[PDB]
Amino acid sequence: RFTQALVIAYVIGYVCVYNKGYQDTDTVLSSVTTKVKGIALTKTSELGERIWDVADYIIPPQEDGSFFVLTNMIITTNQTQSKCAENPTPASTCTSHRDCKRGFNDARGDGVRTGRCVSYSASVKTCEVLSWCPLEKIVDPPNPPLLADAERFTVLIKNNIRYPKFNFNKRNILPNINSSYLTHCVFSRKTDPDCPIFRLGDIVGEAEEDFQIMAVRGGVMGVQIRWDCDLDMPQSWCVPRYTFRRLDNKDPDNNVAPGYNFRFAKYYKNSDGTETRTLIKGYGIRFDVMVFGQAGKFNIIPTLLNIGAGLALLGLVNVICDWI
Amino acid sequence: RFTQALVIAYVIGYVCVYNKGYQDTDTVLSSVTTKVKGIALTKTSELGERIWDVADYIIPPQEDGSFFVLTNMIITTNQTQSKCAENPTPASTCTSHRDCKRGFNDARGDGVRTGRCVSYSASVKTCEVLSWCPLEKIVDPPNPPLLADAERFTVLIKNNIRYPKFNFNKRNILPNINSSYLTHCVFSRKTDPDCPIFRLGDIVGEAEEDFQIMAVRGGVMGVQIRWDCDLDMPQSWCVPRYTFRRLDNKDPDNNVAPGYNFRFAKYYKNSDGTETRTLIKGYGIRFDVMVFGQAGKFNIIPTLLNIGAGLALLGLVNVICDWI
Amino acid sequence: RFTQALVIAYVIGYVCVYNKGYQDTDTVLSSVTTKVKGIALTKTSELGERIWDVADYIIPPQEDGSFFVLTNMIITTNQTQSKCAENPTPASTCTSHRDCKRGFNDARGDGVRTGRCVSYSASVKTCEVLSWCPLEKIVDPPNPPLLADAERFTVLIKNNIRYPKFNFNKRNILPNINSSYLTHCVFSRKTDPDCPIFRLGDIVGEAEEDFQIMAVRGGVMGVQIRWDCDLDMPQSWCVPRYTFRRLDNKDPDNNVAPGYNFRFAKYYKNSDGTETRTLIKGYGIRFDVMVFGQAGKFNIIPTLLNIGAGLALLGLVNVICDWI
Ligand SMILES: *[C@@H]1O[C@H](CO)[C@@H](O[C@@H]2O[C@H](CO)[C@@H](O[C@@H]3O[C@H](CO[C@H]4O[C@H](CO)[C@@H](O)[C@H](O)[C@@H]4O)[C@@H](O)[C@H](O[C@H]4O[C@H](CO)[C@@H](O)[C@H](O[C@H]5O[C@H](CO)[C@@H](O)[C@H](O)[C@@H]5O)[C@@H]4O)[C@@H]3O)[C@H](O)[C@H]2NC(C)=O)[C@H](O)[C@H]1NC(C)=O
Ligand SMILES: *[C@@H]1O[C@H](CO)[C@@H](O[C@@H]2O[C@H](CO)[C@@H](O[C@@H]3O[C@H](CO[C@H]4O[C@H](CO)[C@@H](O)[C@H](O)[C@@H]4O)[C@@H](O)[C@H](O[C@H]4O[C@H](CO)[C@@H](O)[C@H](O[C@H]5O[C@H](CO)[C@@H](O)[C@H](O)[C@@H]5O)[C@@H]4O)[C@@H]3O)[C@H](O)[C@H]2NC(C)=O)[C@H](O)[C@H]1NC(C)=O
Ligand SMILES: *[C@@H]1O[C@H](CO)[C@@H](O[C@@H]2O[C@H](CO)[C@@H](O[C@@H]3O[C@H](CO[C@H]4O[C@H](CO)[C@@H](O)[C@H](O)[C@@H]4O)[C@@H](O)[C@H](O[C@H]4O[C@H](CO)[C@@H](O)[C@H](O[C@H]5O[C@H](CO)[C@@H](O)[C@H](O)[C@@H]5O)[C@@H]4O)[C@@H]3O)[C@H](O)[C@H]2NC(C)=O)[C@H](O)[C@H]1NC(C)=O
Ligand SMILES: Nc1ccn([C@@H]2O[C@H](COP(=O)(O)OP(=O)(O)OP(=O)(O)O)[C@@H](O)[C@H]2O)c(=O)n1
Ligand SMILES: Nc1ccn([C@@H]2O[C@H](COP(=O)(O)OP(=O)(O)OP(=O)(O)O)[C@@H](O)[C@H]2O)c(=O)n1
Ligand SMILES: Nc1ccn([C@@H]2O[C@H](COP(=O)(O)OP(=O)(O)OP(=O)(O)O)[C@@H](O)[C@H]2O)c(=O)n1
Ligand SMILES: *[C@@H]1O[C@H](CO)[C@@H](O)[C@H](O)[C@H]1NC(C)=O
Ligand SMILES: *[C@@H]1O[C@H](CO)[C@@H](O)[C@H](O)[C@H]1NC(C)=O
Ligand SMILES: *[C@@H]1O[C@H](CO)[C@@H](O)[C@H](O)[C@H]1NC(C)=O
Repeated sequence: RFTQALVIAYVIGYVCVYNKGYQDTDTVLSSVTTKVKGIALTKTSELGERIWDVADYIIPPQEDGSFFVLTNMIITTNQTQSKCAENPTPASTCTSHRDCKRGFNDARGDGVRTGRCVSYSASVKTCEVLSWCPLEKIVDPPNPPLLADAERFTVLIKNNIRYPKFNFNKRNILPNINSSYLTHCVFSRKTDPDCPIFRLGDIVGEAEEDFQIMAVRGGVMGVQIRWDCDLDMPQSWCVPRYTFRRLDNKDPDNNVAPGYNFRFAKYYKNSDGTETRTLIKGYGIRFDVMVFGQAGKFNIIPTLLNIGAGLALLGLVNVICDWI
Repeated sequence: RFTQALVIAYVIGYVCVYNKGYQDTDTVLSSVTTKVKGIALTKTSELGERIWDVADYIIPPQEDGSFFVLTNMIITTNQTQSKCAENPTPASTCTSHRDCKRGFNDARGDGVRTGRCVSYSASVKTCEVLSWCPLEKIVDPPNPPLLADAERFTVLIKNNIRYPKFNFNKRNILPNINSSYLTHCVFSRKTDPDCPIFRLGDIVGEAEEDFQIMAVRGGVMGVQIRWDCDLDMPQSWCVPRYTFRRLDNKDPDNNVAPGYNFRFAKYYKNSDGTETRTLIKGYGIRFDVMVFGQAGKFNIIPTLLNIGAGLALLGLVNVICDWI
Repeated sequence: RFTQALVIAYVIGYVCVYNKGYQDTDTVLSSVTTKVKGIALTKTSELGERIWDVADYIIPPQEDGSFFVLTNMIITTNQTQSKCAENPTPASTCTSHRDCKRGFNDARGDGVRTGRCVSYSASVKTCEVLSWCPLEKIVDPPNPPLLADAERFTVLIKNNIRYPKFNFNKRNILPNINSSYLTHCVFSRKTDPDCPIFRLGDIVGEAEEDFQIMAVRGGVMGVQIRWDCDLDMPQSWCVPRYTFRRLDNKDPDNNVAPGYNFRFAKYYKNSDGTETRTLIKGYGIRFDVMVFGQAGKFNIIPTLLNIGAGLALLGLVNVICDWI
């Protein structure tokens, strides 16, 4: 009786009202494109004073729902295919030419051995390798990071979503928005929530991380765009909701393999027409854009069905009162 | 009685026959690779007459189940790290050197201020910035699009699918197909449905869009490959089905942030051995290849189970006739 | 009675114990980054002796949960925008200048026709096209593959997973691992299962494929990282499990469109400051990193619920004994 009343207020309140069992349900199809904007300034020894724009710091220039911003670098310039001393390690160091077998090439060595034992320094000797030479120096990445200015960059996240079942199509560039707004706006929770242009700093900040620490060794940042919509409500809700979360760094007590980095090169022909190359070991933050969402709308079918499934339990309450 | 007959013809006709409840069900594992083929010809002022092949128009040259074809460009050549006037805006324009604070660098400005107010034109003056100079001119992208010839390009979409539960493996390159066929064929609904090489024009066309309009500002095109298979039927069905849909452009009344474009650069060392750079703001169509599918096959287990679940409702019909 | 005992030992043994119906269930959120390491050596006619490092063989240098390693190439150097004979085909060959309509450009031709019929050889004549010239020669890719040394490369697969429902975060770089270990280790089943650095050779090998065959025409390799965890057990299990599978090559009887390859270019300005280009048709193996997993943990709610659903069937056994 109070059991009846409980499970009857349950198959209406819980499952019909609260769990939206009067609704058909579809899940989102999404597409995103991104654009980063900004300049960073570096002074190092020696490129002189250097500026990095979007075509300098986004590697590759286009990905599907992901973007990588360069933050720190170690740059080795004027490399050519030639011979040089390996960088000194237990594995590399040597006393005589005998220590170095010609042709020996192991995954963690600087190249293919000549092999000759040659001076790496005044003090140390090392196997001579055929490689892109000079080798990249062995150093920690700059702190503060070279590309620190990246914190002030902005990224337009453009997102088209569709809900096939409902013939529903929307963009995260909302109808109350227009071109001029995008000429100025930068997303803020308080004053500009509808601006789909985010300061990178703000993204990692809102995830409770510090851009200028992260930009040293790099990392991975998630951007979740959630479109959860009641289409029984007007089409004016069904707006996306952004949340930001740092994706790497699972056991932060660890100094083991921190951050994100990769090597890439730029190639040139010099005077003689022999390839010379610039190698960059870049650190940066990969930004993963992930889109989710579910749209309900009223249909009688799952309502009836859910009610039918509801009475089956609601009566079996009073049935199991006796049936034990 | 007619209620019985109705819900009994239901647990056979609806759920056992029509809804394939006699079947185990697995979902597809897929892998795709793509290849674009074609040349486009441009004449502009002034590169001279120029040809663009696959290595020119596909950025980057390889992605996982996505490919981007360049369609329109704005090209700024001979850039060097140097000083120049910002492009004139409310934000950039100035009267005195005082208007420009040295070092000021905002995300939407052309570079880092010197700062000096310098002539942009006869009429206007603008903050001098340290940047890649000259700056990209401010213009609309060419209509007709530079790379219009891209409409005639072809793309081989190669797709390997597998169904783990059924030990089932197939390719969208069908057994009735062979090498010569691929030497000539281009996919058509009527004469060549089994040719997995598609004219780009035909893809966007079949989605009811116009290539030569889209190629102006760019866009995103979906290609859905659906493998839905009854493996009780011979392995000769279980063929993929292609449908094409334009992914961006949710509220087409909008002039706000239309299409798809990105900036990318090519780098050179000049005589003096100082980096000079070509910058392209490219527009194009990203093609997203999306693969789905479900394979059923006969198993007794879910058949029995579904029947058992069927009688429970079929009898409870006659039970709720009285039980109200 | 033995029916009762059977279906009661079933709703405990099968569904409560074996199917873990006492458990809440969440599925994995994952992020991966990768790093390839190694040098390959080539001798060909004629680049001289050549070394390929990570920045040479990984195209593009960064992808999201995928990496492509170059294995074989066909390299055409010193290309310029200029006129040359098309490569001889039924489509290309000709007798008179009339055979070649100026401006004719079809997707499978080498360029835009001048059109002039010009000597391709002593024996054959072919339409002159405006193209990047000389054209890439028509040949099979080298066997053995140029980049065979790639078999010995290593790849660090770094994987961060999270389970939102359980506030659970882990990395595939396990707590019992540290920096030095990564300085030396290479994953083996027997001696080094916890080393997340894999020899490429071993990956394709363990999938029962032969690296030096695959590296000729290229291919697609899957790497599945499965995190399936009982969090009722200590956090010390909940380790990932790696399995490797070749993704392409569905109907291996086929010589039709085998492997994986793409064209890409490197651009240079020569003396005169006219663009010259190197074109590579590269073959290689794309490595797809795919992460899955499910975590259960004890909650009373689905336990009670499952038991309630269990008695409904357990009694209806004895009910349908009579009710037929
Ligand atoms: C293009 O799209 C834009 C974004 O949707 C539009 O901007 C929006 O425009 C409306 C008005 O056009 C803004 O409305 C607000 O109204 C409040 C009260 O206004 C009242 O003032 C009158 C005085 O004469 C009075 O008679 C009436 O009562 C009238 O209604 C204002 O107080 C309010 O100002 C502030 O409001 C928010 C703070 O809570 C904040 O969102 C606003 O931020 C905006 O301005 C600052 C700079 O001024 C920037 O930092 C932001 O980037 C942003 O532009 C502001 O601080 C405001 O006037 C509404 O705020 C505004 N939305 C935003 C966020 O801009 C444009 O109208 C569209 N343009 C065209 C051509 O249609
Ligand atoms: C490699 O793989 C290819 C694709 O599967 C194969 O091509 C297929 O080959 C068969 C025959 O080998 C084609 O069969 C069709 O048969 C019809 C009737 O043929 C009859 O003709 C005889 C006359 O002597 C008669 O005795 C018999 O009755 C015999 O059966 C033909 O009418 C038909 O022609 C048209 O059929 C379709 C139109 O509805 C259309 O698909 C065809 O398109 C093809 O041809 C045009 C150019 O001619 C191209 O635009 C297309 O690209 C395509 O090649 C054609 O218009 C046809 O002969 C079957 O059509 C064909 N499939 C396709 C699509 O090519 C090759 O046989 C394989 N090669 C090898 C070495 O095995
Ligand atoms: C950083 O992280 C590393 C990986 O977790 C750690 O390495 C691990 O360290 C422990 C010991 O520190 C290794 O433990 C094993 O213990 C066995 C028995 O040891 C016994 O020997 C004593 C003799 O005085 C005796 O008193 C005690 O009974 C003592 O317990 C050893 O037999 C065993 O050797 C072999 O064990 C495995 C074979 O079944 C195999 O995994 C090992 O491989 C390792 O060594 C070879 C080269 O020697 C390499 O090819 C591998 O790459 C690997 O390094 C070995 O063959 C071993 O000592 C445990 O094996 C080891 N794990 C691995 C895989 O290295 C480091 O300790 C951490 N470093 C720091 C600073 O903490
Ligand atoms: N294929 C690979 C990739 C990584 N490493 C090693 O794995 C450890 C951590 O990876 P990572 O953080 O990426 O190394 P880095 O600090 O960037 O150093 P390295 O320049 O050697 O990659 C390093 O000792 C690195 O040398 C390796 O030996 N084999
Ligand atoms: N990080 C970004 C990216 C975009 N934009 C602005 O967002 C608007 C629309 O984006 P998009 O269509 O990509 O701009 P474009 O027409 O290509 O112009 P722009 O060259 O400035 O990117 C433009 O006013 C653009 O300048 C911005 O201010 N901040
Ligand atoms: N857009 C495309 C892509 C592929 N092909 C043709 O499809 C067949 C097989 O594809 P693939 O294995 O990638 O060709 P390749 O052997 O690499 O030859 P090609 O250099 O012509 O691409 C070849 O005859 C290729 O020329 C084509 O005509 N149109
Ligand atoms: C480039 O390398 C050469 C030797 O290969 C060396 O002499 C010189 O330092 C480098 N040139 C420049 C531009 O510094
Ligand atoms: C490149 O820039 C210089 C000045 O930096 C200018 O004199 C010239 O127009 C450019 N050279 C070419 C190739 O046009
Ligand atoms: C580059 O091409 C020119 C003609 O365009 C040719 O003379 C020469 O073989 C090439 N130069 C080199 C570096 O071999």
